[PDB]
Amino acid sequence: SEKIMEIKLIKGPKGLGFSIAGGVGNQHIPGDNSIYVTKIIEGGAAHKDGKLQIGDKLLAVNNVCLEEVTHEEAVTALKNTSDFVYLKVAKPTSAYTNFDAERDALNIETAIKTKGVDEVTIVNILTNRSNEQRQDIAFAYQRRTKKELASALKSALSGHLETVILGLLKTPAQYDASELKASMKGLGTDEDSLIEIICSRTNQELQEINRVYKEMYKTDLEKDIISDTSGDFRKLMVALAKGRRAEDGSVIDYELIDQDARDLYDAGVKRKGTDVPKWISIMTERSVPHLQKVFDRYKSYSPYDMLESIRKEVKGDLENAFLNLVQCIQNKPLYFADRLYDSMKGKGTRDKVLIRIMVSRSEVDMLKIRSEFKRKYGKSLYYYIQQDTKGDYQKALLYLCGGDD
Amino acid sequence: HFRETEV
Ligand SMILES: [Ca+2]
Ligand SMILES: [Ca+2]
Ligand SMILES: [Ca+2]
Ligand SMILES: [Ca+2]
Repeated sequence: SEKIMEIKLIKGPKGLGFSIAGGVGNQHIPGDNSIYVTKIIEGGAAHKDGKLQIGDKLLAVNNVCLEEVTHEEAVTALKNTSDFVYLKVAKPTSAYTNFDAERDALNIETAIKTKGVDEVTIVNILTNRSNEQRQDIAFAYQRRTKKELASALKSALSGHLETVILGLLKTPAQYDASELKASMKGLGTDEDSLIEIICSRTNQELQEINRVYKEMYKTDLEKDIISDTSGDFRKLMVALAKGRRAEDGSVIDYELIDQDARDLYDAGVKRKGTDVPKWISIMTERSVPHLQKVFDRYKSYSPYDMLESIRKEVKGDLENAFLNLVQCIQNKPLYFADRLYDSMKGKGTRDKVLIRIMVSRSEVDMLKIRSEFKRKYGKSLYYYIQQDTKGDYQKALLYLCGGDD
Repeated sequence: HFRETEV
């Protein structure tokens, strides 16, 4: 829990003395609509009070809640207050200019051209920038050298470190599209990786993957899935990859929650065999909060919970996919914490899984993954990465982890 | 372009 703080100010002749960014339709951080303090005006009320800081998140001012408001709504609320201003703020636990992007591109070029390659500098920069900032770096690099940064780094780097850095240079949709393409390489597929991506990505993420996949490979993702999978496993993967799950409605449909729970029990544990199309329809079409409540209501009817019912009712790839999907519905950060543990726990390392999760979740929910990991396994994700990887490859992964717990 | 506003 981030620290929530109360700050009271007197509105001065020149206002409150700070600047805000963020808001619905004006995100200061990708995927985050919150209002953020971005400047403290010297001599103003905020500065003389001393508590408010850059990076603080505004939760409310007087009678106005500032969560999920547009930028203009926040401005109007903050400019039309009483003289007595009571701010509710949340403390954290970037001001990235073109100068920063150009300097990064220039320093990366120097690191590439250095004899023996200065991998340390390359890692220090790229693993400590957001995906959008890396995109800015890649465009600045191309403008300066007339060469693609990814191609230059492919030649300068090797091993698992090259895999990390080149994956970070792709947009989220490009990275997932190329990982899905790689998973379907050859007869059939790496079902584990296909399952991991298709079961964990949201509607919005899948919609962008579907578009970028077609642009990169000149074929639909759905057609490639169909060509390399079969049976009920194919049906489940195809249904999920469409990214047409019901969106989180504000109204909870309790009658449907009960009927879905009965239908899941009637389709499996209650009867000989399993009505797999019924399971597919319910678990791919209902919203995630709805299904969380369905899986709890299911326990009212069934002698086993949903995960145990899946193990007893189906087998093979279909069982694996359903088990991964239900974990993603119930607790996705815990799901990735478990896959990370499994990638490192035994002899060697499943670097393909370790790299993909660290690259793809570093900007999504890495803090929640780290929290679930430490709570379950007693040691930090940082520690397990330290014990299973070495050198600059380790340093890159540790930066994507973001810290020790 | 993103908006930043002084208050
Ligand atoms: Ca080196
Ligand atoms: Ca190479
Ligand atoms: Ca049965
Ligand atoms: Ca190991």
